[PDB]
Amino acid sequence: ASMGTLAFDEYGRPFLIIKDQDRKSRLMGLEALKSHIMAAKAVANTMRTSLGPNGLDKMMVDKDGDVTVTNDGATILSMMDVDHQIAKLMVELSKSQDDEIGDGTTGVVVLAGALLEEAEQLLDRGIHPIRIADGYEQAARVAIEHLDKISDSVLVDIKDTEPLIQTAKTTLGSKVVNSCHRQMAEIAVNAVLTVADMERRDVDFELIKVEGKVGGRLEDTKLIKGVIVDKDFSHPQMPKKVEDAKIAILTCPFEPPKPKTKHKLDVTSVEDYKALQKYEKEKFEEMIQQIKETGANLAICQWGFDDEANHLLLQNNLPAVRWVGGPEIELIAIATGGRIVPRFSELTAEKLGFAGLVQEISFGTTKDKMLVIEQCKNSRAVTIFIRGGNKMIIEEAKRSLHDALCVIRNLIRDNRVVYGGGAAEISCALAVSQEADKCPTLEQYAMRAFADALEVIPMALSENSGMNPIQTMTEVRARQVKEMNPALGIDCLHKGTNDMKQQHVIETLIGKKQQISLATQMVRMILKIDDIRKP
Amino acid sequence: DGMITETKGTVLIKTAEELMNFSKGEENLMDAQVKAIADTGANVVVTGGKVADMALHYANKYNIMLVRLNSKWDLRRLCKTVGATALPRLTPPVLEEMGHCDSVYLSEVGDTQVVVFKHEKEDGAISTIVLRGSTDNLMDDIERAVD
Amino acid sequence: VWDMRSGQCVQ
Amino acid sequence: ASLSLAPVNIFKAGADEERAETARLTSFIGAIAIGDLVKSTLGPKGMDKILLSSGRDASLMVTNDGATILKNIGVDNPAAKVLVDMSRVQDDEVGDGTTSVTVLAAELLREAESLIAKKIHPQTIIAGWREATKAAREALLSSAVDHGSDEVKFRQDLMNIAGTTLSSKLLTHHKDHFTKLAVEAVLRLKGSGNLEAIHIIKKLGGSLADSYLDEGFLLDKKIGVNQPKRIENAKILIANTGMDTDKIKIFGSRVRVDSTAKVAEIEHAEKEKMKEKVERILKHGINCFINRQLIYNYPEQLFGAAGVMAIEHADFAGVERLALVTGGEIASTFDHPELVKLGSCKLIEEVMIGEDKLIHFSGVALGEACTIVLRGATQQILDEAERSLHDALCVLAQTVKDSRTVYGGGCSEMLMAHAVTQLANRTPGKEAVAMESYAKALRMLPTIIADNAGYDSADLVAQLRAAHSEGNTTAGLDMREGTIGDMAILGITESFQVKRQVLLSAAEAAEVILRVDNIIKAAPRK
Amino acid sequence: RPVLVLSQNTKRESGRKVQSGNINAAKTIADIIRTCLGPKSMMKMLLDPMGGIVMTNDGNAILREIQVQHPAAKSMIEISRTQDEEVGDGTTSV
Amino acid sequence: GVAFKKTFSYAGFEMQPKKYHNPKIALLNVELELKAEKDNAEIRVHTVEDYQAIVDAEWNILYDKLEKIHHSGAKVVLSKLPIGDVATQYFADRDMFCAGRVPEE
Amino acid sequence: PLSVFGDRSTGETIRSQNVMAAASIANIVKSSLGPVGLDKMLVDDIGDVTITNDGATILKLLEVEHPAAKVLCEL
Amino acid sequence: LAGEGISVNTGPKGVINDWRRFKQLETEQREEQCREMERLIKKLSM
Amino acid sequence: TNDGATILKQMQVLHPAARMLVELSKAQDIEAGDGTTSVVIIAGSLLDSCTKLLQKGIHPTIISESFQKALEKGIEILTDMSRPVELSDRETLLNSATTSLNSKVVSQYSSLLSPMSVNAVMKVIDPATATSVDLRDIKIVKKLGGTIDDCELVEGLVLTQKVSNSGITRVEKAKIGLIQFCLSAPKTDMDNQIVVSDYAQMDRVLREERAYILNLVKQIKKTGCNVLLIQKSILRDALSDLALHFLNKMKIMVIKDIEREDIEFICKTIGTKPVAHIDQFTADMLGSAELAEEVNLNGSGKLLKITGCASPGKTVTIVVRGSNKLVIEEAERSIHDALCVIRCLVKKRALIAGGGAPEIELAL
Ligand SMILES: Nc1ncnc2c1ncn2[C@@H]1O[C@H](COP(=O)(O)OP(=O)(O)O)[C@@H](O)[C@H]1O
Ligand SMILES: Nc1ncnc2c1ncn2[C@@H]1O[C@H](COP(=O)(O)OP(=O)(O)O)[C@@H](O)[C@H]1O
Ligand SMILES: Nc1ncnc2c1ncn2[C@@H]1O[C@H](COP(=O)(O)OP(=O)(O)O)[C@@H](O)[C@H]1O
Ligand SMILES: [Mg+2]
Ligand SMILES: [Mg+2]
Ligand SMILES: [Mg+2]
Ligand SMILES: [Mg+2]
Repeated sequence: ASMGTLAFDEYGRPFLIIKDQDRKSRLMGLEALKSHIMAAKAVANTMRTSLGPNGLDKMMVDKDGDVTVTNDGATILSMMDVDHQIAKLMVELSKSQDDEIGDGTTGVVVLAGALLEEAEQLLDRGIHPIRIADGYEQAARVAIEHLDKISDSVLVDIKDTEPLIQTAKTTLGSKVVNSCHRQMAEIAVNAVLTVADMERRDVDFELIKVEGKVGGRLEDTKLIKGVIVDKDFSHPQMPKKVEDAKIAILTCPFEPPKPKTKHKLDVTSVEDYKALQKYEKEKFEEMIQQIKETGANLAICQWGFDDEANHLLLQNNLPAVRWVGGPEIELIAIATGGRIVPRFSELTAEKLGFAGLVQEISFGTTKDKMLVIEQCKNSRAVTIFIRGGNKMIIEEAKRSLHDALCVIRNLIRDNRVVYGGGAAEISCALAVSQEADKCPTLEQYAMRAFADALEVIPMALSENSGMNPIQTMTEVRARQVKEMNPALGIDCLHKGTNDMKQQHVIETLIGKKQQISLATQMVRMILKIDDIRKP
Repeated sequence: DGMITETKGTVLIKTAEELMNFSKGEENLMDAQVKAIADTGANVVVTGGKVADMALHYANKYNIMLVRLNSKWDLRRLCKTVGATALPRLTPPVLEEMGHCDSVYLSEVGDTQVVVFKHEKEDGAISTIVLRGSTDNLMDDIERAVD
Repeated sequence: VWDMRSGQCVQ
Repeated sequence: ASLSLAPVNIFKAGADEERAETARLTSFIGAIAIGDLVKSTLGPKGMDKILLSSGRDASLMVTNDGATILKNIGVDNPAAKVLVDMSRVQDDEVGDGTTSVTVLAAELLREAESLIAKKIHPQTIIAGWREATKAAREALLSSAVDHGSDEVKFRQDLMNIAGTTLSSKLLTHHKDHFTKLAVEAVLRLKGSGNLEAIHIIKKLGGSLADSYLDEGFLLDKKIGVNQPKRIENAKILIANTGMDTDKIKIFGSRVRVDSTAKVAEIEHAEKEKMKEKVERILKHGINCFINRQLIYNYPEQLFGAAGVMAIEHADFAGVERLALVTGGEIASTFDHPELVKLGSCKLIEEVMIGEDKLIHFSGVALGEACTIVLRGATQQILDEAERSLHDALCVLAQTVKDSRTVYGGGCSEMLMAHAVTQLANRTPGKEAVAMESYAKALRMLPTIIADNAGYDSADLVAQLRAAHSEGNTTAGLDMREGTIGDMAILGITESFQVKRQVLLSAAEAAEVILRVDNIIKAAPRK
Repeated sequence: RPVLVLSQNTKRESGRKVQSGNINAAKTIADIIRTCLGPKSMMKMLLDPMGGIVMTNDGNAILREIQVQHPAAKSMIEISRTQDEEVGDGTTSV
Repeated sequence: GVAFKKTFSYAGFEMQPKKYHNPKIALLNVELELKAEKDNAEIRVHTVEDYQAIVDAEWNILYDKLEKIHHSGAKVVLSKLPIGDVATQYFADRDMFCAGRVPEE
Repeated sequence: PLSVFGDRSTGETIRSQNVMAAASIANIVKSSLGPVGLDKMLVDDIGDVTITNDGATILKLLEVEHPAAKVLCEL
Repeated sequence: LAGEGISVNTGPKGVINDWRRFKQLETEQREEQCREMERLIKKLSM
Repeated sequence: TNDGATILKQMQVLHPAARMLVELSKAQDIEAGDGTTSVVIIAGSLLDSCTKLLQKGIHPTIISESFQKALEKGIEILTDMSRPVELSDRETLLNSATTSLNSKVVSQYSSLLSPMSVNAVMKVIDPATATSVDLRDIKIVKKLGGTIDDCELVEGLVLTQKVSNSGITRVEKAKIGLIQFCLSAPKTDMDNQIVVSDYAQMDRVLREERAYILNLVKQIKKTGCNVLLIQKSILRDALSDLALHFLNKMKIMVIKDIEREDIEFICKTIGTKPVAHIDQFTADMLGSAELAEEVNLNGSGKLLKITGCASPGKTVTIVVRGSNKLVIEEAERSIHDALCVIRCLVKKRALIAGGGAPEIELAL
């Protein structure tokens, strides 16, 4: 069942077809499908334990020994060192879900694993895999239509952020920041809403600078309606706090000008040397005077500067910073409402950015100094400063906040939501099963397999919360059938009720639709593969 | 492209005016050269070397077809076919050095893009046989038979 | 690393 | 089916994966090993460890600091790495509490292992620990006492805090003198948190009791050749100029002439420019000149002929410290002498410390920069003394920034543990068991403190628990004889910030490690 | 690892090449003793593997001391032996 | 029409508006950034006035190219060659759009 | 899955292998059929020669490995 | 470093295929070395 | 070697306790300079006693506290046993130096090295007010050849650099000057190039360079300087061929490649103010000396000694000579031990008996 076709002749002479055909394996027919299904099942069963509020974290170690404790499914699978090609396909599935939506990167893996598990027993009964894929696609269309039917709209206005805060809380519940849950959700909602082109357009994440510094406490995480900079004032004797600052943003180093072209300046006499020295001194004084003429109280440079400029700035009561990064320059000028000026001669009063407070922040006994610019008038750029007891919690909070921001961005794109906790999955499974009964017999099996694979998310939630999966799932489904209420889900937090609408477990419709679509397409693609030719 | 000194080229700038006018002067010279070439009626220019960006821009401005041939044998064979002389500099061609061809066009045969210098007359210095086939080895055998 | 004038790592 | 126990192989060569019970076992073993390694260095009777390096240097390091111990060890258990990073971050935030936070996290994880063995879901343990941490934080905050108003009471509190911090370290032999030294050094900062302004100079030879805080400042640089070696009523000019073959910053410039006479004239012009630079510096009316960069032979000769000290190569820290201690301004241009403030001090001279000569500043004007000389019998003793003094200075700076203080000697731990037990006694479910385990770890901390001293720890902890439940909220361990006593009367106090950070960081790291059910290792490079 | 019908060391060849090889081997055997026929024949020196020396111009005596690998030459040597045993003369001629 | 990925924007790019209702597109094969005028070019001066004049000449060359592009009436600027940060900020100040290093196809 | 210590061939692969072995055995002796057939030289790597036309003798002398070819030889 | 009683358990039964694959070649060499032992150094010196 | 600190440093001990003992010897050498062997013996014996103390069930903290109490009592006892000493008592200083030198390899030569060490310490300090001795003011030069009996205390300056000038090896009533610039072709800090566009410019350049060098040498000579020490120069030739030829022609001894680290010592020794530009080179900055000559060490090398000066300010030089390198190194280590003993006597003016008397009294 390998080595291609090992015959070597019909007569006795050499029979060589493919280069190095004696060191190449090959899997054909149903055996390849069984291997792929088993591999995907293993990956999905590994990943399903990190699902829901009661899900447990996974603790990755890379090839350099660095430790990354995380719950993000896409992050977990990305750092996994797999060799099987189907495992790589599942990792890419998670990456696709993270790219398009940013949330639900774990549910897709579990859904694909359940779909392939059902397809295994369907193939065991003699159904062609393409028939299974077609049935899965039909059931996915039915489920997507049902999700659109049972969807609910929310108000995305800035005045009423309660639905947005509830959605962000639902997203963050599974993450470790559920201790600061409400604060993290509120700051994520405010960060997204501040930097967002409000006519239902995109949200640019380059306007959100998520920065984390160790120390402090997780509750100290805050949203700064401005820019926080990892630099400090150039001269140590400059004041540490500037109020009502008028910031001048420059990309010209405070050095005497230098032409780009290959140039030689010839000195031919003592008079020429004196003229050159005087020229340098007057250029320093002239650039400082030009900066001070606009009335700016603070200067920010990108390329650094030398000692004479430093002492002139200190002597003229002009605090300044140097070597600010280009992205940081852009963010500062966006937040302060000022323009970026490439040389001192182009500096005017109208190009100065205004900031209410510019301060230098200390971090205990660590010698590190970081600059913060805030209290702007109408700043269109925000930064998130995360504090924690170790770098692992900093990274985990970073990815959790990214998930929350992505969820609110999806809410910006579309305002339709569905109620999680497995309620949407149970309702979709019920709709799929109902549609199967009104269908010819052959694809009924594929449709019912799709429904059973959909019904794995509530079972995983029940198992992770300690409840009996089958009993709880059956009771919830029976209650959903009895009274028309697709919001009944799995009470993971044991609040006493199954009504997710009353429990405020809210998820975006786009997220569920993308989950189902991606899982269906990848299950079809995996099912269609029947030959493996590893070297 | 504009020819350069064979020994060593160095642009010496001593005033701001020269620096501000050098690129404009080069562009004007290239434009004048290409326009002088085009004013002779030459609507196709074939070169054996590289094509500068400004030269290509000004050839496209005056609606001139450009074809580049790396091999010097190909250039000589094209000169024999059309009846042109390989000029050593970028001067406009004299009445006798400008070859004439009945049709020059870009075409795709199968999956390959080709440039055809087609003569409508049933004569010429050089003739070409285009060989089609389903196998490279088969066409090589057909080429041997043609030889 | 870089900028010996200030004696700090820049960029 | 598992990722590793499957008929198909899904991993690269060398990749590993540990499921629920195996991963929990590895994490708990690593955490307990780290906790048992770092402990026995805790409390007044804690001992030191020797850290032999396996590298080419093979540097020797004896220390009592938990963060130092955890930093310089080869750790491969990832949970142990988490605890090590916790200790490092705790050291960065505040000077003290690394051993306490590491031991607290280890005890919490041991209790978590016991609870898991008792068939309790880890999420229940985490929720119980969250509630317990909230209760303990509230109790510790309520127990805080502030003495920032009264100056003499605050000085007494600072002295007590420095003594408590230095009790465990090697400096406990001369704790009284070292406490006075550290308190004076911190108070000389005039409220600034700049710990870099306090320079520690380690000179071999002499007893540890020979260490002192200089009344002025000490520099480890050299004076020029012909310049004076002693200046009275010095006028200090701190600079950051080149003064080393000072060249015009037009890097495209060059000298292109047609005779050597022109080259000689240009060289004379260069020397004249340097002379004019020195004259402009001298026009300020100074007696001593400190430059961050090097000073070459020509300006040194000019200063010597002018009778002005020229100290060179005082790095950024040096010039900053001189500016803080004398009040001068770090200048780089001298076209406005009247806009530059000049530092001042009563006397500058050269002092003999051991076998090295240092520049001594006496009668400094501002004095907001301390220099401390450490004398020890061995280099290891000097390093440990420097680390202990740094811990004391960090804790004192934190206390100056935030004046709230809490009682030590196990009083705070037992108080928060009593609060946690009170909350657990009125809570239904297994969360009560989890919170009881949290309180048990909190009790275990002073239990380890007493174990390190050899006393009857069980009886002492029982007495402490009885006293804290009865209402005696200031009862703590009296390590002098091995009984319990009043921490307020005895005078064992700690910064509230340090204790709160220890508690919160330990609980957070325990929660982080406890949430893990699977460890996946990628194939290493080696 | 490999699966074969016949053994690994089993080598088979057939066609005009086999006939050419057989005839060439026979011609070589004939050429070995071609010059040892007639009253003017010249003797040959044979070195035994045991160290002995055979100096003769008889066809069978020469051929029986030659070790060959080609089976056609083995057949020709057996022919020489048969002629020597049956009649005792005409060994080179056959 | 045509669509392609964003190509390494420089500082100040986020200031440029990202939607136009009837833009004119300036398709260019031009390097719009400060650089040496030519590979073999060399500047020889002997006076600081000429030094300043040369620096101003380089800046004026760049701004002359940018001003010609602006006066062309275009609102979207596409260049095969890289567009520098100075040109990016110049176009941002005029509510223009720039995108350099666009693939040739 | 099976965890059996050996190789496994299933379906068209093993059938094609069996047919290949049978065809090889047939082609061994196909050239020695009928009056215009010709004999074969067999050498046993020791110097013993067996000139034969009998199919049974040829198939008996040869050492064979594949089971189907062995079946034909015993036939 | 605890848990020295590993009790590898499930490990072998999923890898005995490769273990026996190596063991077969090990034994195959082993007959050769054991056979050559009775001559190579059994009485070479004496 | 017999020095305990050197013995412990040279051998690579691996046990941490041994490393701490090595550090202890280093600290004793820094603070005292003598007793580097006794301190390690004392520490080892204390720890050996600690062994049996621990075996009796005594906590290490109690042992440490009791050891501290015993140390305080011992300090009191030793202070009570000692007697005051005055720096004007030369016989006591000689006795201390001889006692320090008894255990070293130079014990038969102690009659020469004890007064030498006492004088070397005394000349570089002020007996009225000095509270410490800077041993870097005493320069020790190790010259191979001869016997330890040839060790000499030089009052002036001894230079190992050879004289570049040939034919002038003895100057009487010398006027030594330090040069920190270069006597070579003119060269600015900025990149300098001389462009020749005519045939006359070649000889013009040569003539102008010669004139510049000649003017430099003439300005140097006009101040009466007859011995010139040139600082070591890199990136520029310190002494050109023309400069050396002119200086020889005008009867000036030239010694170049003077190390930068020795400039302060030379200035303190011969009273010469260094000059970094020819503009400031005046006769005021010259250091007058009685004699500056180069001597030959009986074929074992050459030395330049400047003995006798107008301002011999707090500096002496000791020339150490011996048959082989090992004995020379041990002799200079022993001389350093003697100097450190006198330095200790200068620091704390207290003398105590030796030969094991303090330890027996302490034990009792
Ligand atoms: N408060 C809650 N109550 C019940 N179910 C929840 C709650 N929060 C999240 N869930 C469920 O947990 C599932 C997993 O969500 P989460 O782990 O946050 O991200 P992912 O979908 O990537 O795993 C979701 O499908 C959701 O239905
Ligand atoms: N004199 C003392 N009496 C009782 N307990 C003390 C005393 N000094 C310190 N401690 C206790 O020792 C514990 C550990 O302190 P230490 O080991 O010095 O630093 P760290 O807090 O980093 O472990 C503190 O929690 C403190 O309560
Ligand atoms: N002439 C002497 N007679 C008796 N004892 C001596 C004499 N000289 C030195 N000692 C003793 O020998 C001991 C060791 O001295 P030495 O070996 O010179 O240096 P260290 O103390 O470093 O070993 C000293 O304690 C001293 O008391
Ligand atoms: Mg989620
Ligand atoms: Mg402490
Ligand atoms: Mg015959
Ligand atoms: Mg001695």
